[PDB]
Amino acid sequence: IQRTPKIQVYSRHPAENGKSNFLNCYVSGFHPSDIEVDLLKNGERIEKVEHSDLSFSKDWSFYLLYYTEFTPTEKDEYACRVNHVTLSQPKIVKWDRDM
Amino acid sequence: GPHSLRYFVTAVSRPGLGEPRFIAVGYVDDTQFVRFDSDADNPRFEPRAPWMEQEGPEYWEEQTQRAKSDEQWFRVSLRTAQRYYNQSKGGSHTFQRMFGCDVGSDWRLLRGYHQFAYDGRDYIALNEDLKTWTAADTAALITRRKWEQAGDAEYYRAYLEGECVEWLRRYLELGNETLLRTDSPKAHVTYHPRSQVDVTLRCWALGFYPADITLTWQLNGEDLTQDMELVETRPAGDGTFQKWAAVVVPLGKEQNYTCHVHHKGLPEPLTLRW
Amino acid sequence: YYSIIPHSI
Repeated sequence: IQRTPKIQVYSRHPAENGKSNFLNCYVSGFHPSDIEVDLLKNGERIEKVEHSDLSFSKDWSFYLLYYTEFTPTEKDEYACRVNHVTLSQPKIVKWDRDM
Repeated sequence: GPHSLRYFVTAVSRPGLGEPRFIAVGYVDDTQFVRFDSDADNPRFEPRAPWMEQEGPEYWEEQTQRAKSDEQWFRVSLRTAQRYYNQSKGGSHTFQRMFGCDVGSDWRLLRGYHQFAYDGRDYIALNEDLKTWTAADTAALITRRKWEQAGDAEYYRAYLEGECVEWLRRYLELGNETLLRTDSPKAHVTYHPRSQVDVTLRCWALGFYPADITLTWQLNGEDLTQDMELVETRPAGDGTFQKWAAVVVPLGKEQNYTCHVHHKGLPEPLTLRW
Repeated sequence: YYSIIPHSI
């Protein structure tokens, strides 16, 4: 009856400082469909975030892509914050330029 | 090459908040091209790929009517399922439908789909023969009998064999520039330090289309996966996909491990090392 | 092309 989301935070293109890009948060494999996803810059909710239309996989579990245009720097820290009925508290996943 | 037209339709009851959520999305292969969203400013069937923007008003009007028809019957179905399972009227429940068609290079039908889920579990599915139904439980057996008696399979089969295939061909012409492409993966292995005895090798595959891909690590010829970490294939956001697979390997013996990449755009698979 | 279901489960 319940499936916990798999969360991945990553850039659209390989990230070069000073160059425009898109920061992505892909949440997948979850059920039910209600879910809270925010992108954060230095812990603060980013306003201009867009998301894909709710769709689902062969096993009926849902997936969504949240994304925002950004220009990365060496010091700025980004993350994705997700909450879902399967999570006791919001899960924050940090953007790691390599993993 | 083979191709698919698929729609993914989700309804969600929200008692005490108002009418159910209803959203439908359509895909050609791994490319989304339309949507209908009940929670939009002006709910209407509408393009989500640039090559759909030239279809005329009659297309969007007729498709909007059809989506609104389903919205009404999904509301009814949610209430009926609540009754079938003797559930509280206070809780939120989900009703999903997937349908569409797979076609081979000859562009005739390989497989038609019409299947449904309640609260994320199989409920009832049209079988490959497009004649009979698989019911997932005894509530769905009731539905199966109703739909058998009504002749629903014949109704759906007519869509799947005709309209579904014929519109899939039109979509593949409208989007000939982007839909018929194959983007081979750009792949590489990245080293990172771990332990003092071990190390992480991550095999990356980037910028590929279609989404289907196989990444495997092997140790001197055989295979590794029971602790190899393998993330789900993810969209880059530009119409391509990304995936990685990582293994923990003790130090000095990195040369011993190879990553192998299989993809439609790769005549022969890739063998990669750090 | 979207196609409708004809009735309820």
